[PDB]
Amino acid sequence: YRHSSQYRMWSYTKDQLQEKRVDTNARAMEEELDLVNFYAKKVQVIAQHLNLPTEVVATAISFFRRFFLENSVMQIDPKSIVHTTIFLACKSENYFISVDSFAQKAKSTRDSVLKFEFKLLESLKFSLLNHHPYKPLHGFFLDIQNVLYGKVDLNYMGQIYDRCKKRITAALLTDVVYFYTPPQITLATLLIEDEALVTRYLETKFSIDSAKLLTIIRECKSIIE
Amino acid sequence: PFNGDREAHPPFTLKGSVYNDPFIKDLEHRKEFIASGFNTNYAYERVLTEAFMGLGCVISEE
Amino acid sequence: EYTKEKKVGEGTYAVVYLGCKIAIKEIKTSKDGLDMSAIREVKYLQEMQHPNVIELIDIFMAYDNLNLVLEFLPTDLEVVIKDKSILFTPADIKAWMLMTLRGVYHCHRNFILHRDLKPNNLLFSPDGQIKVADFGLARAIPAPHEILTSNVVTRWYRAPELLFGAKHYTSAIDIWSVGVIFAELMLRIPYLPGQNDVDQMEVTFRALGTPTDRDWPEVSSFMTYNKLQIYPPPSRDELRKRFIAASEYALDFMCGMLTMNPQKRWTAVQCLESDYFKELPPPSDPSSIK
Ligand SMILES: Nc1ncnc2c1ncn2[C@@H]1O[C@H](COP(=O)(O)OP(=O)(O)O)[C@@H](O)[C@H]1O
Repeated sequence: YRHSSQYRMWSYTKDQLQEKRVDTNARAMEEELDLVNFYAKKVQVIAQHLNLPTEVVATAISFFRRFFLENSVMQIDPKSIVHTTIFLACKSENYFISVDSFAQKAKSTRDSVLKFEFKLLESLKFSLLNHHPYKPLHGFFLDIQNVLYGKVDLNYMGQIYDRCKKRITAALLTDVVYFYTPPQITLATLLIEDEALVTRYLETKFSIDSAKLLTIIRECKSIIE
Repeated sequence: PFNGDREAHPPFTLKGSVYNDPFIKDLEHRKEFIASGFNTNYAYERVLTEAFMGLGCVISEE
Repeated sequence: EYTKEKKVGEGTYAVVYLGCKIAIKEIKTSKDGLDMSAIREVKYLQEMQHPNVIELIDIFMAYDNLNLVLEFLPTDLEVVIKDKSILFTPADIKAWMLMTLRGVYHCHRNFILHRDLKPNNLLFSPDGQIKVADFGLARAIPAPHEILTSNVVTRWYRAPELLFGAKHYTSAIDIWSVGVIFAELMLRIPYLPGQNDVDQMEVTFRALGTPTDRDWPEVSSFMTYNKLQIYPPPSRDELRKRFIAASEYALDFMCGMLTMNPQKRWTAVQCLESDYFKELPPPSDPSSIK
């Protein structure tokens, strides 16, 4: 993971991330953060409106938020970035929409999706592949059943795949992916049902100590709440 | 001595004959899915090792 | 870096520069704004670090174009096509195969396809370590329900499932290519040529065999297997004739690498330990290459 692009230059801490917020507000002050969260909710609902998978919605949210970490909302207006990020996200991991077919499905006239494209990749500094918690969902959908056999796969296929997915979309709306690795965010959002699942998972798994990982998941839950 | 790959081995375990996944185990029963070389353990080895990538901390960031 | 000298490449898609130890690759931006095969080739070559896949020092933005960096020295294709038989089957056939499979396994364990493998894609270095580069039609290994493309790799280095038309394949199509790199290296000839048509299927059937129902199953689900008839697969009389410059353990992992079965095709985790490098002699990276 340390060789990946998300770790070596866009994974932060709380002091480093708050320093990043105050330097992009100092080179360009509290209304910007809930403004970009509101427009992130806007780009989330218009990306879900036009029948996209959950992978490309997550990359669009991450591209929009990573664009506005390096630039503020006044010298680049956020009402025009929200149509470009869906275009670079669908052209990123091969969605394959065309430009005119994307323009007729949106409120764009082919010019408003392409002028804020070079500078979005410049401010993004070309970290165009992102790791997302949905493959840790499909991994810990299976590693629960391998190590445990007592109470499995009745409620865990009843009400987990339809709930933790929406909780991680709400997590990507918040500021958690710059803090912890996507398996840690996955195990944080799996702690909604912590009656017998997560504690019995991490105690019997045990090179990696358990209690440090429980404290990491617990402070990630303190972040997400 | 020598090593073929210098550092390329993870130590975790896997057991593909246990799971009841409703997205790949039903997907492999079709005709054209098998014909492109798809089997269940390759997808599970792809996704379970991705589920364990990066169990570090925020202390290892400075 | 902001350093340039004389140009390489007559292709209209990209003309690569040179300078410093590096080579600036420029994608001409001036339909769509940015092509698929520019972000598609920076987004996976950014995140790999290995001594067998080249890396980016800087990806600094031009006025209209996109700049990358590359490697100085020429490639494996000019090594094979023009020499006076320097390459010898004791040691020179083993080290380059070992390093190319190391690069292919580093691509595979990042779950990135890299479906463009040629001797003009495999390039050497001043210390002679062969590299894996030019990720122009690469793709991450997606969800299993996602439809991929078809014609993604070149004609002479094409997996037979891509001949048959496999829409959503696995990452075993790039072990067939490096097995053809093995045979092209130990035969010093372009292996399996086609006449710019569907004739690659007939020459692959003539060389390694029309797959039968008993062995690679579900090959008749492509609407192409009924067009032709069966051909005999080669027996082990190929050990002397047409492959006389080879060892005993080279044909074992060559035949395991040129399996037309993609499920039973040997992945790189069982090609780096396929007891062929364990046989004497040990390889060594000083090779007489100009
Ligand atoms: N690092 C390099 N050093 C020297 N020449 C290079 C280098 N990289 C590319 N070239 C040249 O650039 C061209 C590759 O461009 P391209 O057509 O896109 O590759 P491909 O045929 O695999 O699709 C080749 O002619 C190659 O000789």
